[PDB]
Amino acid sequence: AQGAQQIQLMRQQLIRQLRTGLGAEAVNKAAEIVRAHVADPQAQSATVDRFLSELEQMTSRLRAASRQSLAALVEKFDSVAGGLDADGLTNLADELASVAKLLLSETALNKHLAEPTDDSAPKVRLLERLLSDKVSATTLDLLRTAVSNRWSTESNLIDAVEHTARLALLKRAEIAGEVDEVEEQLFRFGRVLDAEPRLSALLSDYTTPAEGRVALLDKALVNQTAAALLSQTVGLLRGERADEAVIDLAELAVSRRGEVVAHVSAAAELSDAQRTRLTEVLSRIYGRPVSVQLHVDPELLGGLSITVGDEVIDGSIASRLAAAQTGLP
Amino acid sequence: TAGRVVRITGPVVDVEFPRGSVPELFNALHAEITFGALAKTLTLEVAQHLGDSLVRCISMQPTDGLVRGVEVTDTGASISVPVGDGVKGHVFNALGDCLDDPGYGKDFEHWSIHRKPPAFSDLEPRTEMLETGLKVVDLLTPYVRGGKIALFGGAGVGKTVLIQEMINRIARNFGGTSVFAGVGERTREGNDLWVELADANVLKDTALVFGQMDEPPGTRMRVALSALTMAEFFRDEQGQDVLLFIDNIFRFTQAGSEVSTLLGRMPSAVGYQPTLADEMGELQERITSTRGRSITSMQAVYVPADDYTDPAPATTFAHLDATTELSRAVFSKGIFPAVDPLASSSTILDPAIVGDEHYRVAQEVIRILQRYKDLQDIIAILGIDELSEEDKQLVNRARRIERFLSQNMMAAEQFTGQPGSTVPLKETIEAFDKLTKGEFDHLPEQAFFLIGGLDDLAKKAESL
Amino acid sequence: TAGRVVRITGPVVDVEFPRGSVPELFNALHAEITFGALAKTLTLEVAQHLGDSLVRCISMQPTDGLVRGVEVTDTGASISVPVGDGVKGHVFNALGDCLDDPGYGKDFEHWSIHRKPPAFSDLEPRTEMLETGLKVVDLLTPYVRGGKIALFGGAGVGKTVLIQEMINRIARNFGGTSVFAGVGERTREGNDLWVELADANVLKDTALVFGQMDEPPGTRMRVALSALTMAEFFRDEQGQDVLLFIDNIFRFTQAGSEVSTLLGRMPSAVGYQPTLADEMGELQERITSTRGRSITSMQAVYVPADDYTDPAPATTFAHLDATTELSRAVFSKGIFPAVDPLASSSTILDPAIVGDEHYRVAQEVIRILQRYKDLQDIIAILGIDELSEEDKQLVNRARRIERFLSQNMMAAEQFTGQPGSTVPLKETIEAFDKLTKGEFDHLPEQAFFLIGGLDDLAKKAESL
Amino acid sequence: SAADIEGAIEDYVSSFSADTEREEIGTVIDAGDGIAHVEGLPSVMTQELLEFPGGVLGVALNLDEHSVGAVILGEFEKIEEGQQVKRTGEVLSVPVGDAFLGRVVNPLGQPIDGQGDIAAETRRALELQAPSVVQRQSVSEPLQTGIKAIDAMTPIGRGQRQLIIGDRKTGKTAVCVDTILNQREAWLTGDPKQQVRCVYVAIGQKGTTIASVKRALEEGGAMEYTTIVAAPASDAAGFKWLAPYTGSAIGQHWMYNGKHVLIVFDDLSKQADAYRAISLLLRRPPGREAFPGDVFYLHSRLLERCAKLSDELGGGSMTGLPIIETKANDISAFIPTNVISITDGQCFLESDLFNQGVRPAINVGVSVSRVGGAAQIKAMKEVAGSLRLDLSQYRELEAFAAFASDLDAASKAQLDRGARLVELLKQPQYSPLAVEEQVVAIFLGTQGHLDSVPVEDVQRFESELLEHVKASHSDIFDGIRETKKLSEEAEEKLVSVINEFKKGFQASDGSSVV
Amino acid sequence: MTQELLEFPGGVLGVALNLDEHSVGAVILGEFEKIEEGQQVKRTGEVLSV
Amino acid sequence: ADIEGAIEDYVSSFEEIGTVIDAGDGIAHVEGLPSV
Amino acid sequence: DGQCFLESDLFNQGVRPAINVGVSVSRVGGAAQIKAMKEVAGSLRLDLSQYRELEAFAAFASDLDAASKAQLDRGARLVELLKQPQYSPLAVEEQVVAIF
Amino acid sequence: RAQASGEVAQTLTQADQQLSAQGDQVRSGLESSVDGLSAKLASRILGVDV
Repeated sequence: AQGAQQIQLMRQQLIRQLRTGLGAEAVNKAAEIVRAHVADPQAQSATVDRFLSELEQMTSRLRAASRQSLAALVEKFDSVAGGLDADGLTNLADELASVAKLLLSETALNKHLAEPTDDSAPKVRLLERLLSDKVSATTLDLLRTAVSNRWSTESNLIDAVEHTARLALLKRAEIAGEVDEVEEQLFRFGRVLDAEPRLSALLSDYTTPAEGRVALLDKALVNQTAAALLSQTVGLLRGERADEAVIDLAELAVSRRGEVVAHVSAAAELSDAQRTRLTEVLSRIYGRPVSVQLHVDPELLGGLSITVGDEVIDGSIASRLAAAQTGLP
Repeated sequence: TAGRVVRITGPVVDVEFPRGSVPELFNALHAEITFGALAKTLTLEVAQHLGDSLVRCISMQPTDGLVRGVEVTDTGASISVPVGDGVKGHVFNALGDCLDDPGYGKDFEHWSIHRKPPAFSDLEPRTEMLETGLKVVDLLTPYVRGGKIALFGGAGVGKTVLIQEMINRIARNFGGTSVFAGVGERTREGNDLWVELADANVLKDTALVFGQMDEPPGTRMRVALSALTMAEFFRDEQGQDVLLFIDNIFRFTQAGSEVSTLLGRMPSAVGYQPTLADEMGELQERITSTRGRSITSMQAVYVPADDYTDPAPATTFAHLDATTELSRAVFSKGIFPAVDPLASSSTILDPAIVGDEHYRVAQEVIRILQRYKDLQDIIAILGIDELSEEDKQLVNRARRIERFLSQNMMAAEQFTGQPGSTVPLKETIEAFDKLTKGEFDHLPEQAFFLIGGLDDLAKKAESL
Repeated sequence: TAGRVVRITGPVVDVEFPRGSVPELFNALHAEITFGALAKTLTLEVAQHLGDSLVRCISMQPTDGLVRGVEVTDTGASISVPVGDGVKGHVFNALGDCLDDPGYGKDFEHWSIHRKPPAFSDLEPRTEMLETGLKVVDLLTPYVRGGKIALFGGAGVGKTVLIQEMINRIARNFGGTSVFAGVGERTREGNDLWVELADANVLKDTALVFGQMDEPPGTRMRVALSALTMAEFFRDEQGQDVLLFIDNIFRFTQAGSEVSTLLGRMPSAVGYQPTLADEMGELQERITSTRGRSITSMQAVYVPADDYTDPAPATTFAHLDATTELSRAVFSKGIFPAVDPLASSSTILDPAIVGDEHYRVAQEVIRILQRYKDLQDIIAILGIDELSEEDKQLVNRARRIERFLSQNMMAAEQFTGQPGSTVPLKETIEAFDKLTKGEFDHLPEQAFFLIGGLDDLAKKAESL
Repeated sequence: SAADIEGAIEDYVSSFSADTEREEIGTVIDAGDGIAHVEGLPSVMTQELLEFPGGVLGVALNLDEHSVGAVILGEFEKIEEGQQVKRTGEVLSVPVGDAFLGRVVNPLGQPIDGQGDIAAETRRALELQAPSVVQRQSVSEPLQTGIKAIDAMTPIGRGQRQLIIGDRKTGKTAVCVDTILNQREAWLTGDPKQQVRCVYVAIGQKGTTIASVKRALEEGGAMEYTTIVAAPASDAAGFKWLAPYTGSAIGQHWMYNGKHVLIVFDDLSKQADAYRAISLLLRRPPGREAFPGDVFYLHSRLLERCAKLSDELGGGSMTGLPIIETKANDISAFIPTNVISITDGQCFLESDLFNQGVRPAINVGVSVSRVGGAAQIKAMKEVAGSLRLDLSQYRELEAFAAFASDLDAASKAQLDRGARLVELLKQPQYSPLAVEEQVVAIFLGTQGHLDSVPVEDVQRFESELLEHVKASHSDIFDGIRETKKLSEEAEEKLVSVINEFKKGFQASDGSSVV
Repeated sequence: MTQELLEFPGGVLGVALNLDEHSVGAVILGEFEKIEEGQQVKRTGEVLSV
Repeated sequence: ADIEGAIEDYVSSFEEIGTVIDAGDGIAHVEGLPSV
Repeated sequence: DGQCFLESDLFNQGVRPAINVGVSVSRVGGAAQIKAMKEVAGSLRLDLSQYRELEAFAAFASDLDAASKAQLDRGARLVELLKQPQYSPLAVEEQVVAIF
Repeated sequence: RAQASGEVAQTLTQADQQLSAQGDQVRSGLESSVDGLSAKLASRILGVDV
């Protein structure tokens, strides 16, 4: 009886390994057939259209006190910008960066100035004696609220000043009409500093004198706003990855239009007739205006793949090939 | 508006709130788990405030399938349990939901399980002796009616056989009402007790609360407080005399040690929580007999690794009027109930309270067993005969006394098949008076094992 | 492309890398030391990823003279040893560099030391016995083909002679090979072993891997896996039977605990690594038979405090299948190989795996030698004349039995010139069956010393 | 062959459909020594089963504000910084169903035996709570273990937990493999109420031990109904931690369908040593013996799964035989006393008795069953009703009288009875006796029919008598099997046969018996 | 002051055992159940006294 | 490409002096000394 | 390579330099000795282990068998022979004769 | 047992010959089927006619 069951188990190994041979040959033959169909630009246009129509059928980095205080600070900046002009805004931004360098270097001062305290008038007094002669009054009027509010760590004051200086600089792009251009140049710098591991790691120089990184950007890397945003960011970089920080600049820059960014992957050259539909269905899916960062690549040939926030919708010949080969018996 | 989950660490859940909506300590917070076969409403108790409207909670159901960012609603009151005369007969989890039929008790008066213990003006010492009818307990460790009593022991020495014996000695004839707390003990024993109390017809006057082994440390500690909050209702509002059997009150401090390491408080000695004595105090003081109204607590206390120095046993040793220290050594001899006579103690063993003839005998017996234990280091090497004759006389009666502190219990019938015996206090004192005066030194040691009283000793001696 | 050192703390080095080039853990990385008096190609093994593209490494060599911001190059594979027949005759370090002739072996196939054990379906389902041909070993402590044998040695107690013997047995009986894992070998007795194996001319069929005590606990841990990766090449790719010596498997465990403490992991139990039974698993589960070929192992095992319950010996004895023990009380009688017949044991000595006749003969030899090891106190204090006719009739057999466990062996060919002898298992069983039944009592003890089986006993005995 | 082979892949291809539903992808931000921290995954459940690029799985334990502290299961060597991690959308769960019978699987419920993929009925979550004090009923029907000592003195009822605690190399595995082999006499009968099915969970055991068990179970035919879960000594602490839980989660799916299950855990000390490792890698501070405070909530949550269900829940059961290795018989150690306090008794195997050759080495007095005696069949309960007490009083009487010149005849009769009962209870490995043969073998000794037989022949005397009564007079064995009771008319018919056999028997030294 | 008595709003007292740069580590001498984040605390002006 | 030429220029741009930042109990921590 | 375990009881029992022979060991052994020292002292570890067994019988020296009584009284003299005053190191040419 | 073990070994050798011979034969038929199954899978992987 054990021999009889052992022969049936031997047959079971034969018919199973036969099916692995047939399955591997069938998926590899299918991969050749679909790659050859996929080669046509009409077939890719039908694949992205089929994907799009299928999809049509279908401060949070901060603790509570800091989140509330930053929301109030940005709400005051919206009032200060309501009377501002570009030749004032570029000065407000360079001056807010300059005090962010002071607070970052004089860590004793920052550890007192950030002190969470409801009776905040002494802290305003310290800022008043230290800054009132050094810098323009509109910066003091914004720093008064930055100090008088409550922060969850000593870092979160430097994070709020840096973010306010960045907002002040973005406002020049908004008033001048360059908002789309600076977005495109920030995604350009975001992708190139991701593809260039030598220069971006060297721009992460928070262990080195920052003026060397500022001079590097001036020589290597254009709209003067995008240059200024990069130079401000490397100055205040504090051990973040440079490419990842430039991506956080671009995410903030779209967030000032109320929208969010979806990165997109396609075979090549997704046409405007695709882009208007893709943005419209993404807008339905996520309930917001959107922008697409087109990261075209041949290794993900056929279909379309997209990522936004934490989710991905990922329909491509290469992803669906992995789904087909892994499902084999 | 309401709170949101922020962080999860097994049974500990950290949640934030709007700036003004922060809950108090010990509030019950509901949260939703919304996956598959484990979708459940989750009861959280608030243990700490961390700053910036964060509060750290303990979870009364397993947190598996909980998600960060789910809404958390503050009920604005502590965990509350049903109390009332209609609580007796039923079986509850820590949260006060009836296991037998979940719709029961939701219309009753509900009391918050967190309460201040009775103020010092209302406490008074209890000194009335409780007749149990076990020889070693009534003689050497006399239990206190309205006191706190404990059964310390290792693993598998018979702590729970003594609790289900004491249910048959006391709760069957006791004119009051019994509460049973299952704190971290076997679910199998909860079922074998529930079907026994039904067959004995005692169930009509007892409420059972169970927070057995299979439950997360939040409810495995909060079950003791829930069961006690039923007992405090029977004591205070119904004016009854109460029994409160807790088994096993070491699992209360153990579940406290688990949550403390997850709350991230620094570990104490041998990895217990700090506040081991304050958490144990907050339980053990509430279970007291105020002036007009008695509560006869009885508590099994596990002793881990048989280490009678361990901080949890050493902390609970202060709270007790009688302590019955069970021992692996006495268990290995088969001398059930396995009470170690020299370690066990009672506060009412004083001649002013038990009378001279009891106290004289209970010091002669302890002197003898003490002298035998202080000869044990020689006995182990040489055996008996190398002792002096005044010591050999003593050890021959000490070994008889030691075996005569054994008894055939009512609870032992499920293992030995023999019936159970009850020995009155007077026949207990007389027998040990005669033994210590030497009347029985001609009878063999095997004549004294597992036997109820003098008449049954005589019969067993004549069987040999 | 390459990485940079950014922290150094004794043997531990942290290396920063580019976002795409971060090595997978257990890669080997090369670093420079350029200070003239300490110039080195410093080898690092990747232990953890600290985040932010930073890797925690443990250094295989002293980190003295490392500079922050020196370049570190990833080799893209694990620590890899040379493997081939060409490693026979040579001595290596734990990194696969030769000590007798530097740059030897770099042309060979290199195998990564971190590779899984055999797949579950490749294992053999029954313990075949190893016929080593040693009378004492085959009878009293049968060894296991693909099992691990503990070897409790000592100072001068023939351990190095039994090693030279067991190398000759596997090389000349089985056509196999040996590998010697010198786990923390004292550099003196590592040289004394190298020159002794060379003088025996066994070195030509052995590969030595010395992880000397000079070295940080990185290599003293990895040397055991390096030697096992040479043995795994001989088992898998050549298809030879192998004998992997380890000396000392406690120093592997210890070096593992020192790397764990260097990595800042919280210690476990008596202060070992928490990973202990899993990384002892990674070494020991990999010593096994597959596809009709095997790696037998002899492991010299230290036992701290003489505590056989200490987690390091206890995790070691959870694996190994036989225990050989050597005794000065037997070596001083000239009873080479000096295996203690009574302290040694084997898990194969049961009548299921060995025949009933083998099990019966071994249990009777043990009984006779147990009686004699009890009577040796009377023999020494009162002299032989104090014993009865039945006890002297036993001692006559026992003296001859312990002599007949001695053997002329291929290690002793170096000194005596007489060839070493192999005794078949069946001849060994039949010889001790007749000897325990007294069939040679009329021969003197000198007739049984250093003799190659029963036909050879007749030859010595008639010539004496 | 070819028609079904081509059809199965044609149906697979026809079924294959787009997986385009969006999922959260996170990235590893830290890895080491068995754990990894993942950033992102804002919608991950606690104890979700994450997956990593090498096909490796992990459990999402510590969900922080901006990270998810996973434990890695399996080859954590394949995990590194920046690797994409994705949700499976399932809580920590394993496939379950009848298709696992005869398979060897890793703790994730993937086949390690090298045969085909398993046709699982459904998934079950490992952390689903045990049946409460109102769902259970009192243990009432027995597992026959087929060991004379255990079924006489420490009877295992269905839904009991019975701790096979001992030292290393003491036959703990050999008692459990004898228990699993014995059930084949019930598996051949097709009714799900006699028919027990088994799970054997190997935690941290040598692969050659698991292969030896797998082969001994094939020799006995137990692999028709046994599932092995294998977490061999090489596998990382994550697998050795889960191997008991997935063993119970395989079992629970049968228990709730109203089948009877036996789980063997071999060995829970190597799960405790693995959960200690995971806890200390996570830096959770140690308690006694360096175990974390919740090492009790490891074993208790695992063993409370084992129960007897009421008729309201289909009347199934699961019987848990956890093994523990002590060290030098320290039964008062921490992990031993945790599991002695959870389980319903222990079969303490003593290494001194095992080396003397008393096998199995059941150390009475310290061995006991606290549920047992309800489920033990009436005939066995009548014969064995004194045998526990008679052996404990023998052990003390011998430890005394071995160092006395002489003793009274009643004590000497009790000693010689005890020494013959010890020679009566021992038995060889892989020889499980049917209960109809066990009760007769214990009748011989307890009623004193061995008193004419010398201690050198007693095991042979019982071995020949139980074949004689299997060859003629078989209405004794058949009667005991078909009515569970050693009736008066079976007792007299047995004593009429034992005396005919005693005159037919001759010891190896001395005379014929009477 | 170090070891000053602090009045919490439930009448309950505590003692300032640690003094950090922006925070005071107070032990509560009484029923701590009434204590929660965000409520006022008054200094007594008095070193720990009875 | 140009990043490597810039990194070479940066490395060319970079006795050495440190300064004590902490001292206690027989230890002193020194900031700077990049080539120590 | 070896250990000369000094013990505080052997130091108080008068046995100075207090080396606990028979747990002290040298793994190098005989190779570290001149031939005259090997021939003279090789039996010394056997005589002092035999005395370390017989020393329990010091209370019964008349009853003990005479062939081992001549090992016990030898052993006591070999323990006295290994006592030595500090700052008096013997040249090898002297301690060969002393062990002889 | 020895007779049945010889029978089991003979059956195992007969199965090894039968399954090796069948395995080559079925793989030829399966190669033709593989072209048809691959073309069907090429439609399923694209989500359209091919």
